[PDB]
Amino acid sequence: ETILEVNNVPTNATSLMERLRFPVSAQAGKGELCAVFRADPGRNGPWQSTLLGQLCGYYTQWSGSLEVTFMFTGSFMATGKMLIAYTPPGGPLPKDRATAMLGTHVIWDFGLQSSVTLVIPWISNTHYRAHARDGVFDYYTTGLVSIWYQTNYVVPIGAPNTAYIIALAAAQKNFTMKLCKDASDILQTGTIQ
Amino acid sequence: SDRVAQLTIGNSTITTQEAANIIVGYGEWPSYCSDSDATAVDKPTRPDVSVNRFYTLDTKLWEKSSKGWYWKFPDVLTETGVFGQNAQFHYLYRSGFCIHVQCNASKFHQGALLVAVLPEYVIGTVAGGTGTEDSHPPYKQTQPGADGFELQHPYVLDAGIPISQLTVCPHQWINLRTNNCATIIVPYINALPFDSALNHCNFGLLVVPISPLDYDQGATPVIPITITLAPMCSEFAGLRQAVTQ
Amino acid sequence: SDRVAQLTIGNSTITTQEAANIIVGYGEWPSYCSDSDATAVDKPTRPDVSVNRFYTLDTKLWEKSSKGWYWKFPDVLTETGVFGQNAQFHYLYRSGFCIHVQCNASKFHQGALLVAVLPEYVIGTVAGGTGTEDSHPPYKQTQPGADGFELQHPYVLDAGIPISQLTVCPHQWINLRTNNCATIIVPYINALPFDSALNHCNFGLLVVPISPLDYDQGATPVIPITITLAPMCSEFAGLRQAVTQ
Amino acid sequence: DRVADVIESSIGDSVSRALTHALPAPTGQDTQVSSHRLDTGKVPALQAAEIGASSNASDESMIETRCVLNSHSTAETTLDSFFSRAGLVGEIDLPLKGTTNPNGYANWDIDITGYAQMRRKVELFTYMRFDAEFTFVACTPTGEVVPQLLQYMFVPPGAPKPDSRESLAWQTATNPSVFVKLSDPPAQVSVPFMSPASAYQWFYDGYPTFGEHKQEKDLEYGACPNNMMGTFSVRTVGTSKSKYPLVVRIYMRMKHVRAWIPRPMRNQNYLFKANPNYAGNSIKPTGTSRTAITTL
Amino acid sequence: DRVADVIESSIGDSVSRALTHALPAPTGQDTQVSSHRLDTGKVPALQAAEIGASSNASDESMIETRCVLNSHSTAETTLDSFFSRAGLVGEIDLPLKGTTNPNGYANWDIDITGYAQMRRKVELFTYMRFDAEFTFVACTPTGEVVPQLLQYMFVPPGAPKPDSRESLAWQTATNPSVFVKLSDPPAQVSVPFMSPASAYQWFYDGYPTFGEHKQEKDLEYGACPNNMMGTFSVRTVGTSKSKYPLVVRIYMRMKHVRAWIPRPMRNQNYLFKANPNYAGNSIKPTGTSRTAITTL
Amino acid sequence: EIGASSNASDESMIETRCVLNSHSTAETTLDSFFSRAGLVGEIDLPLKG
Ligand SMILES: CCCCCCCCCCCCC/C=C\[C@H](O)[C@H](N)CO
Ligand SMILES: CCCCCCCCCCCCC/C=C\[C@H](O)[C@H](N)CO
Repeated sequence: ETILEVNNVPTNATSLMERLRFPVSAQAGKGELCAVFRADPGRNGPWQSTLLGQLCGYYTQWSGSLEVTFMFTGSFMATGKMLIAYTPPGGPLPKDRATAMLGTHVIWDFGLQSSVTLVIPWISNTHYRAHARDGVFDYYTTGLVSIWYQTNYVVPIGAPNTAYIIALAAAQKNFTMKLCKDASDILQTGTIQ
Repeated sequence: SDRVAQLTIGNSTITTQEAANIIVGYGEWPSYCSDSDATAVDKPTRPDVSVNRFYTLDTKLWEKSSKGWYWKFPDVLTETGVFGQNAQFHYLYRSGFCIHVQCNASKFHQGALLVAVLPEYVIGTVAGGTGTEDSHPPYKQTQPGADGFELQHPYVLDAGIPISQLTVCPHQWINLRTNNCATIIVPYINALPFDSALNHCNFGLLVVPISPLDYDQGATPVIPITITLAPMCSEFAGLRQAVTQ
Repeated sequence: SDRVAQLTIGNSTITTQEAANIIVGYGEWPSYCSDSDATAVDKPTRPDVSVNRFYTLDTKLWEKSSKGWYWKFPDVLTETGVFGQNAQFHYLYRSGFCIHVQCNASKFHQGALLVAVLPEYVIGTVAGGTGTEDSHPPYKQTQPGADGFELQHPYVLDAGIPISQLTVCPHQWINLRTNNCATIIVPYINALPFDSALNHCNFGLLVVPISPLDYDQGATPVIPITITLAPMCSEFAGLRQAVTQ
Repeated sequence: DRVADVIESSIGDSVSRALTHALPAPTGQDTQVSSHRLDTGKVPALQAAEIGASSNASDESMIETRCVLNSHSTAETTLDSFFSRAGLVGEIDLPLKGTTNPNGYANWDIDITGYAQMRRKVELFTYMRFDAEFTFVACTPTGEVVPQLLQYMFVPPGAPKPDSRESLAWQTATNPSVFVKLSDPPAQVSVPFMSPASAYQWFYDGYPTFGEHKQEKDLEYGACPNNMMGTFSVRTVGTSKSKYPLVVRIYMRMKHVRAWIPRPMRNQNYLFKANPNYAGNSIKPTGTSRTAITTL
Repeated sequence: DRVADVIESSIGDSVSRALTHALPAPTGQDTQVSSHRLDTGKVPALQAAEIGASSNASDESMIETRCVLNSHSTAETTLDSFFSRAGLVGEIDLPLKGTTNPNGYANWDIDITGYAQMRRKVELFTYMRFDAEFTFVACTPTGEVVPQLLQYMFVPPGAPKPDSRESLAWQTATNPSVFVKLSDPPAQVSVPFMSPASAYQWFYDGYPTFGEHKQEKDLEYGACPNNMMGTFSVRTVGTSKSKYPLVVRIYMRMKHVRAWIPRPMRNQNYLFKANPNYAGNSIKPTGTSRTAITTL
Repeated sequence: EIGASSNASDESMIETRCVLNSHSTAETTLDSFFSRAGLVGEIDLPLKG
């Protein structure tokens, strides 16, 4: 497992360390949305910060199940529940929680165990997937992952109103790759003297 | 051991770390209809994983002055997904259910809820206030849909029966001091092997705050309540056109 | 014995008294996917009797100057009943088919039809008439729906290939002198174990009058053609929201 | 069946798994000798009512007890011992001059919800299955017995109901009928279980007809056709009008009783038959009241 | 499984029932001795083509024949005997002054549909699975051989394509590459089956992307991503521009060939790659014509 | 917080089917990853320079 940069919004040098976690706080109770990201390890985005993405960058095709783990780093007095849903390919970005509940999902309750795991099972028509990108090659999308509020973020008097979540990603035991190639990015701008 | 639990059915999962065991209603598990009980001749359909999975309906806010709410089954799920499509395409219906109610707070909040299941929960009216007018409740009150309905006279359960005897029905409590969830499993309850899902409601779910919510100013004032349910051992028969009404 | 036949699947039945045997395409029957072939991990759903039954699409009139028609599968059934709902609720699809074409006349009428099944029937354009413009057919021509589409150049099958070699595909004839129906059974044909029912069409059905219709004035001038089909061994997997486009 | 999802499948299991079972219990349970306990880790007194089950603490766990042999019988609390007692379920009046039944015949729809004493007993359960026994007591408004011939006809649903004292339907070629005098002891007969279902139900949460349920069709809510068993008809056998006014009272006693799914007993006053309606303005508590909780 | 609908069910049978089977046949079938026949009820000549099957009449049924032993071999009509012959599939031009590739490098997308002779052969079937063998013949526009160093790089999809003669992508640390002279015999290598599917398909009836399919997205119809195997890149190894113009020709030969589902062969002229488009105004018959049907 | 990876599997979280996996892992070895030639140096020998 390695840290997954779901919150890849900031780009300043001082704010580069803020990409490693995303916040959670008290809401109005409507079942609001927290974050969304794609499930393609080889595509550009959050998965480029993991070791799995870097290693899969050298291979054209892959096959297998993935695993994502979220750890809650709030105070001991905070409670809450969340819904994390995975939408198989072909479905648009869910508009609300009612549509997001129709895919594979898990409900996470904060407590003594601070982490939960979401498994992204292998659902595809072909045995292998090639690397997907905008255009014709979006034939190989894996789907989307969304995080919704289940009930609320409840906290007593005297504890901070905002907490943070760390996401860790890895692969399962059926993961394989083939057809070795070269990495898309070369880290050299001229002559290395 | 009895505090932590996991429920897996279909492609959905629920994890909890504060529980008070699972109630199996009337000491019986859901099952399919036998040949001796069955009456229709056509073979039923059993879509399995596409209909037996957890559904979440809506979120309701708990206030210091709340009365209570109630839902009707299977009226909530007649418009949701493959279960709704199957229910409105066929004539006959049968299934069990699994009900999970969630409500969490802090260690400085207090309160209590009663979650009960009452078969054939018929709703009465106030008869104009004097007992002279023979009125009947509108369709909105009898089958409120997936949004539920709020009780007006929780003491008489809006039907003329005391609430203090509701514990005779399969029930649990949600004490904010002890737990934050309640799980009940209900078999198929009816005097017939099959029935219509658009004309008959098997039972109802009641959530009534017996002990009022309290907290000191400065804590979180929003305490939501969420309902999650999943059909078990669903069967359909009598295929025809699709009717919604 | 070979003239009379009955086809029973699900809750539908077809009876005919003028037939020319049943063609089983490529000498293979529809079946389910094995564990060695399968790639996805989630278990599929098999609704059985609710989706494997006969459907009738529409009626088309045979004139003395007709060219021909074609339909796309399973694009015809993506909006009809439980099969359509399942196909637009899930991501992956697989099934076989059974096709029955009906057309009847009197003993004084004459004509002949060719009914063939062509996998991966890609449609081309006339390239502006001079071969200079690189155009592509609109979505209406590629997937016409359940109403079908009429051929413009039946000699080249609207794709640049001769019609005189279409007999290499599973086919039958409807000779008004001999029979009045044609039955073909098709297994699942693809290079993948599962595929999407909204982006891919497995094959197409062609009905082309090789010998023109004729009759004397005074006889019935309306000679309809009706198409009836039924999925066989249907499987779905990858449950999500319902998408129509 | 080849794929290893169908072989391992649990679909089609029609047997009911029961967590509990019934045991013989003709008398109350005994009490055994217990002594003092001073230990850590065993707490019979501390319970958790949030589970939804009743307390399992006993006499021996909490106090020191003696050996008592209990021979008290539990045979008076069975369903047949509770329900096999006749009670008034209907009443028919046949006056000389009046507006209700002045022509010498009457029709009564079979129902139990007309009187509160038996209605409250029967509405403790949701489903009930039993045989019946109807007894008809006939007399004048003052109680005097007079010489007169009466006829009772049982009309199953769908049969043509009589419309006069001289109707052609009184030939009773198929429907059972009874001819009895007012000087005879009251007539009584036996009735089977006739419901198309497997049990009568006193509460039906739904509508009997398909289509839109509007506000002018609201009198159909809660009506179960499986409980409508027919009509009871009565007339004075003759062509001219009778000489005396008459009153008929019906009593019914259950036997061979089964019941399911208990529910809370009624709390408020009854207003209408086959209707859980109650008076909104005057809601009264279940019991009495006192001035203070710290006193008696 | 208890109900007797699940026990008797045929759901889950994954075995394919085959009506036919393959038999050894190294040579053509023999012909046996036949004599005259005069009988009623046996009509080998009369057939019924409406069934959809071919005629089953033989030589012996129709005429009187002699015994002939046939030893002609059928080994030249197999798929490996039909397809294992190299043919031109691509051509790359590297001129000194021009507009196409004046900078000394070129990129070629791997495809077979560029030339008609091999395209018509491969498009007889729908699915095909094979290994490959590519041979590169290099020379000048006039055919003269000159001393020069060339580099060929195979770029799998997703890898960064070179953009100049001195690009950093020419370090070929991962992608396979070949360095060859123009004085050497032509270079040739072996290629495996790389499709994510189980077979290449030349016809794909559908769209590769989800969503609405409008008229400005019509160039995506029929495009199968499983056939896009990458890019072939070529350059002259140096820093300054070369002294001679060059032309490169690619020939590919299949081996270990399998095929499925035959279809009618192409009839009209080809217009575009990966497009069944044809000229609408000039549709020509399959063959020649004559003046009258009653003459030759 | 222990420092180990998650041990949850496919079968624990969702209902699955029996799948026989025959995909090979022979292309991710070290010899399969490193035995490919690449440019490591360059030497220039000019006439005037
Ligand atoms: C001379 C014979 C007269 C017969 C008198 C009437 C007998 C018919 C009795 C039918 C069965 C009685 C029980 C009826 C059903 C339910 O109890 C009620 N519908 C409840 O409202
Ligand atoms: C120095 C090595 C140069 C390698 C030259 C190219 C090799 C790559 C060949 C890929 C496989 C060839 C077959 C390609 C797929 C289909 O044939 C075509 N897409 C059909 O359009």
